[PDB]
Amino acid sequence: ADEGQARKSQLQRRFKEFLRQYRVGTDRTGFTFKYRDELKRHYNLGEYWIEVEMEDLASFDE
Amino acid sequence: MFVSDFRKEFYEVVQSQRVLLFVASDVDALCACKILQALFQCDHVQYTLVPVSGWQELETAFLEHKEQFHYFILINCGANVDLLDILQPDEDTIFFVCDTHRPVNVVNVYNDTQIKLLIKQDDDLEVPAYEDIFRIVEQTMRRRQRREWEARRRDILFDYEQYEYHGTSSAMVMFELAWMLSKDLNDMLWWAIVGLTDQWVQDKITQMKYVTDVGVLQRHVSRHNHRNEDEENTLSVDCTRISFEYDLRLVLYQH
Repeated sequence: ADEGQARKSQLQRRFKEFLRQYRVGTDRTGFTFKYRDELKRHYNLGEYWIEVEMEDLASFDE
Repeated sequence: MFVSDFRKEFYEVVQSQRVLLFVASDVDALCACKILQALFQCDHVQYTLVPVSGWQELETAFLEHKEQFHYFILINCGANVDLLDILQPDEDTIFFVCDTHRPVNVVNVYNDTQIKLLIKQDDDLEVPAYEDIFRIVEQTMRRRQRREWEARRRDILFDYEQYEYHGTSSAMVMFELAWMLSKDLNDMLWWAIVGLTDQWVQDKITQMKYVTDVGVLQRHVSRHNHRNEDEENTLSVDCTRISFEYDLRLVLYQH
């Protein structure tokens, strides 16, 4: 019960560091923050939805 | 001839010139080029890359460029046949050969002016000695002995040119060169590893030789990637890492 919210406050913090840190592209060309940019560009348009991809989530934190 | 050292005999001659690179079509030769490229774009050496596919196209390519340039480099082509005749070049043109095919043709070995070989001689080579294959009654009495010599030659040829095989990959000779100059990187190490793995994939070398070469390359891999001993937590995740694996023989099972 008391460990429930204490786990959650540690998952809701590792799901947040995924959106905030996941990048694409290599080092030769240049990078791109994939989900911050889509969050911003979908919020400013007034859409309020991102499309997370499960392969990315897997490759960041298994 | 045989190039004794690659620094002061192959590189520092073409360092100030305009070379022309002929390239065969196999993963070994691609990975043997992509290192020489990166070794030329680092010292501002004007080259030119001609992709050939046979002997007819190599001859056609040599037809057109044979007056502008007078340096050449052949990569995985033209070490098992004779060169000074199929191309019929001039005298002041130089050829470098960095091929894997075996055995090296005879005349290409006793021609120390125009066809230099970047082939490390500590491979499985047993080239016959020089005069064994190259040049009144007493006249006939001795020309019969020369006829005996020719008869021995007709046999020792058949002894030497009867089996074809492959030596150390090109992309490992080039990497030895690129390490001598102290200008090696990971990107030039991955191409070495790929140019070696390809021979074993296409089954052109023996398992003994493959494991020997892997044993060689692992020292380099550990020299580069071990320098990150405990700082692997403060190294950029977006920076290539090569690692030694003892892994399955299934093909493409990770995709």
